[PDB]
Amino acid sequence: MKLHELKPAEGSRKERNRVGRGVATGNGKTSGRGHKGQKARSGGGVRPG
Amino acid sequence: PRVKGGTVTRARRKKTIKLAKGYFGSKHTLYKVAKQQVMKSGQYAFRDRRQRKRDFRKLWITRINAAARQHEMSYSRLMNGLKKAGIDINRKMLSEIAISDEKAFAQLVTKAKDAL
Amino acid sequence: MRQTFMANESNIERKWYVIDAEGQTLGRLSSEVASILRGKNKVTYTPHVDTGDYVIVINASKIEFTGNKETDKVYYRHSNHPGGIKSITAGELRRTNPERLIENSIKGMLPSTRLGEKQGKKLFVYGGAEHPHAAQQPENYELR
Amino acid sequence: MEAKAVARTIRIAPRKVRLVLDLIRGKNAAEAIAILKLTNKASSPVIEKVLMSALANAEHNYDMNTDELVVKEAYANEGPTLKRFRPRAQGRASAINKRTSHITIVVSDGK
Amino acid sequence: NRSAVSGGGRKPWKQKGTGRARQGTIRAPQWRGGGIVFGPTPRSYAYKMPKKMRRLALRSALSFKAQENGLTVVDAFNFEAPKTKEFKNVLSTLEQPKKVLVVTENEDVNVELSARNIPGVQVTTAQGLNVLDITNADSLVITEAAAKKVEEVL
Amino acid sequence: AVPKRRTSKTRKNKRRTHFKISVPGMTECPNCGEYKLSHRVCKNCGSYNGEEV
Amino acid sequence: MFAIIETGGKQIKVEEGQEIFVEKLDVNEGDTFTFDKVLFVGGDSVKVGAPTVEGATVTATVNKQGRGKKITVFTYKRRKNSKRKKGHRQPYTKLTIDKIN
RNA sequence: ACCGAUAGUGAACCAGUACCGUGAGGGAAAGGUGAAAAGCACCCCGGAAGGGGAGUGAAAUAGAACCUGAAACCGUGUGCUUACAAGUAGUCAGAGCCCGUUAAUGGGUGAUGGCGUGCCUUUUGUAGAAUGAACCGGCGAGUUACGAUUUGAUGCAAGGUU
RNA sequence: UAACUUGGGAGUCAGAACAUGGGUGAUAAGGUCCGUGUUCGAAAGGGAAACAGCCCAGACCACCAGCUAAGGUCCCAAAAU
RNA sequence: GACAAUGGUAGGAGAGCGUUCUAAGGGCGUUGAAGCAUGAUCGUAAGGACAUGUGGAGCGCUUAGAAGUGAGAAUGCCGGUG
Ligand SMILES: [Mg+2]
Ligand SMILES: [Mg+2]
Ligand SMILES: [Mg+2]
Ligand SMILES: [Mg+2]
Ligand SMILES: [Mg+2]
Ligand SMILES: [Mg+2]
Ligand SMILES: [Mg+2]
Ligand SMILES: [Mg+2]
Ligand SMILES: [Mg+2]
Ligand SMILES: [Mg+2]
Ligand SMILES: [Mg+2]
Ligand SMILES: [Mg+2]
Ligand SMILES: [Mg+2]
Ligand SMILES: [Mg+2]
Ligand SMILES: [Mg+2]
Ligand SMILES: [Mg+2]
Ligand SMILES: [Mg+2]
Ligand SMILES: [Mg+2]
Ligand SMILES: [Mg+2]
Ligand SMILES: [Mg+2]
Ligand SMILES: [Mg+2]
Ligand SMILES: [Mg+2]
Ligand SMILES: [Mg+2]
Ligand SMILES: [Mg+2]
Ligand SMILES: [Mg+2]
Ligand SMILES: [Mg+2]
Ligand SMILES: [Mg+2]
Ligand SMILES: [Mg+2]
Ligand SMILES: [Mg+2]
Ligand SMILES: [Mg+2]
Ligand SMILES: [Mg+2]
Ligand SMILES: [Mg+2]
Ligand SMILES: [Mg+2]
Ligand SMILES: [Zn+2]
Repeated sequence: MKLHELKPAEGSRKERNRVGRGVATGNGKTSGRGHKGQKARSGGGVRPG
Repeated sequence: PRVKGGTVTRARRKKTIKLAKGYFGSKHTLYKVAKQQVMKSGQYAFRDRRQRKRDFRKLWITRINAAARQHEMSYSRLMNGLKKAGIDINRKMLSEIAISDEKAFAQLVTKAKDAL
Repeated sequence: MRQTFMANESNIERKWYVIDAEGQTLGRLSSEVASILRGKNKVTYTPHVDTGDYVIVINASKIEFTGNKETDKVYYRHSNHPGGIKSITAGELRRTNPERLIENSIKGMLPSTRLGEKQGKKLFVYGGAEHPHAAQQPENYELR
Repeated sequence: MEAKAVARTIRIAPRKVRLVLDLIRGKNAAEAIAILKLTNKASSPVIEKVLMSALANAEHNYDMNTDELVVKEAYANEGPTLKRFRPRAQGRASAINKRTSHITIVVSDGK
Repeated sequence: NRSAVSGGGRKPWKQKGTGRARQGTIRAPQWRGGGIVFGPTPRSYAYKMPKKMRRLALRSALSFKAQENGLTVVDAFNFEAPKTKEFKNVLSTLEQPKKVLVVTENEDVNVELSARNIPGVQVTTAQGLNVLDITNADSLVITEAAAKKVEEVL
Repeated sequence: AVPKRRTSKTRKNKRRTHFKISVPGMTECPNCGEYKLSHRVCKNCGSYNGEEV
Repeated sequence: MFAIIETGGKQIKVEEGQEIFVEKLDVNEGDTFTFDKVLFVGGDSVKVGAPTVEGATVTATVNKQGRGKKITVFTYKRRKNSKRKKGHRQPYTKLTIDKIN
């Protein structure tokens, strides 16, 4: 293989999902958190258990 | 590495403004209100492509009614007669015939009347 | 393929008609006249242009109502001043201003658009049997 | 043939300057001079000096005949604004725009 | 970040009554000159793979060279003094491409110094062989002793 | 009271339709030929009504 | 003389030498196409199909296989963060009518 | 595989300065002529400012916070249009007039007709007379570290791995 | 033509009207609380003047083609004076 | 070739566009780069070219890598201007 023709193994890599970057993505605005409540808050959510 | 805002923003906004060319005042000038109007324009155009078929069929029908009345026949009875005669010329063609050559339309009217 | 004919001022021909109101029912005469004024009887009818014909209505004073409309059909108007309602019965209006009676009945059957107003301007109503438009050479028109 | 003169950063608001420019736009040079002399506005003398400078370089730089010249163009563009403040009641300050004008006069012989 | 930017301690104006948006520090992220939200922070990007996979990678790069015919075995480099021009001539006589990786059994001072200034020529030892160098090179020029040593190691 | 909506350029310029000044009321001085205000002394020559002022 | 032809789920009134635009036909530019569904023949001699005039044909030459002007189909539903933008160019065939019958 | 003048230090510049506070203390804005200063002799209008020539220069349309020079916003001219009309300002249809392009079943304008109560947020439900935004520009929000788990990938395999 | 099991990721826990079976209220409420269905929510298009929740009907895109639904056919305004 | 599906909020899944930087390869540029402006251009979308003017020295393209990667709203911050 050549440094100008590198190719990872099929299925080894997947682009990470970025939230809060517009409506078309489906994760804009509330960024997958839904609306309001404790679980919608930065640092929100109860202790495990 | 840092990615500064750069040129993409201006390029995108300018595209929207150019699409807003011709609009009144601020609506062809300011990106926010131009964007809003271009959205409304898209929605209106989608709706009106469908409404236009309705509109032109309505026009054709009105003209056919006027021609039939000139031949002492109602639009409704003329369409029933043409159907029973097996003639499939559509409203747009019927209107254009009625406008352009009255004798052809008169022969069609007689075909309808015979069928009835 | 787009092929629908569109009338325009270069190819529109407006004729003049005379219609006799005597012994005719107000609303029925009115609807027909409105059709004529809008040009709905022409095969070149085109919605965005005036393809209609001119109409003279004679003998407006001899128009007739059914039922008790003569005393019970009331025309109301408002002067845009507080308490400024004024009314006139259809019979009284026929006695005192039949031209307005016919005009208003017909114009209520035309659209409230710039074109509608223009088309309604092609109506001429006269209470008697004479009209001043012999120069326009109008033809008698039979209703229905 | 055309001659131009510009007075840049005159400390008069462009709205005000343009009130007077609207009087002389498109007129003959002598009539314009008279209008400017007999018009009682702050910008009239400044505009008059611009017009006379334009006539002067028409004659000197381009050997144009000054008695046949017309004010072909006259306009005021916005110069940079001096930002000032006025103390108002209750410790507040409110802005003051001391606006300036770039005044252009162009005269032409029409040929 | 907002903690790191200088100043910012006080509330810039009272919570209520002034008509302004509420603010807690002039160094908040939406303020010009404010602290940065997240951003780069010093860290390493290095990671490890299993040793068998490292060895497999080295073998795969060498095998790719051998199958592409970019493998040339030389008897030895008999350089007594460094001479870039002699080494350039040696490359030319061997008819090598622009990018050459030269492999010696052990550190060969004079070969390294002679090849050092030639663009596209890299010199390494059998122990120092690595995937980036092998892959970057268009041809490998390896001495016989180096080739045997590499064979032993891998 | 305050403006409920800002004033468009169109509306402002319509309002300014009549905001302007006029050419002064001036005529040529019969003495020196320079323009003067009617019924005023001519400042160029100081003449009025065929006499010096 | 004119004819009513049926093509691309539509009907078109055509005269000889007229240029017409229709739904994409399966033909090459330069070829001759034959419309075999003639509903009506007008002019000097009138023929009324019921529905089609038997044996009547209209021949034409294929001038172009084009794509119509771009339409931007855009829709949205306010307050729902929901919109859709698509492009469209409708294929068409341009022909010139050579002969009726 | 750090920033590149709203970034990077608060501070690229005479900055812990100016400025604010009794004080402890708080705390900015502000970079770019040109290769060379060759930084516009001289003439002209003007008190000056400013300008028009002339000249230097590849360029002054590089002339002093002098590379580039977007938008808001302010002007001048003009092709089409508008003083009987009820307008979320467009859209679909459409004469007339004026043009002539990345040459495409072109471009600008728009008599007149149909349809049509912004956007965001928040709501059972918002044209809403609920919230937010004067406009324009820039800046402005799921990141990284270390653990856990799961999935994909790869090596080796009763072994795998430091 | 689904159904179930195991595992990764969620959101939701303010609901509304209409019809109908009921409690409460006064066989009051666009009231309130349950049962059943539909629609809205998250649904544009046609009708009901306008009118989330009613009636018809579920928009992949284009067409100046045809048949129908509810509802309509004197004129506004398509179709029976 | 056939014929089946393709309204949609919270939300799940997938495929992509564009920005800066890096590596390798291959290219452009004072016979004029980026940027800016204009245009009747191309693609199913994000978006991509071409021409001309301005500008005056840097910048694409391909494959892969990495992120301070995309704004219209926060009575958001700063500047400019209504
Ligand atoms: Mg997801
Ligand atoms: Mg994805
Ligand atoms: Mg969704
Ligand atoms: Mg979620
Ligand atoms: Mg929220
Ligand atoms: Mg909630
Ligand atoms: Mg929740
Ligand atoms: Mg930005
Ligand atoms: Mg339909
Ligand atoms: Mg306020
Ligand atoms: Mg900073
Ligand atoms: Mg950088
Ligand atoms: Mg800059
Ligand atoms: Mg600072
Ligand atoms: Mg600084
Ligand atoms: Mg500059
Ligand atoms: Mg008028
Ligand atoms: Mg939004
Ligand atoms: Mg509420
Ligand atoms: Mg509001
Ligand atoms: Mg609130
Ligand atoms: Mg407000
Ligand atoms: Mg802004
Ligand atoms: Mg209730
Ligand atoms: Mg309740
Ligand atoms: Mg229920
Ligand atoms: Mg809801
Ligand atoms: Mg609905
Ligand atoms: Mg309706
Ligand atoms: Mg569907
Ligand atoms: Mg009708
Ligand atoms: Mg769908
Ligand atoms: Mg960002
Ligand atoms: Zn005098």
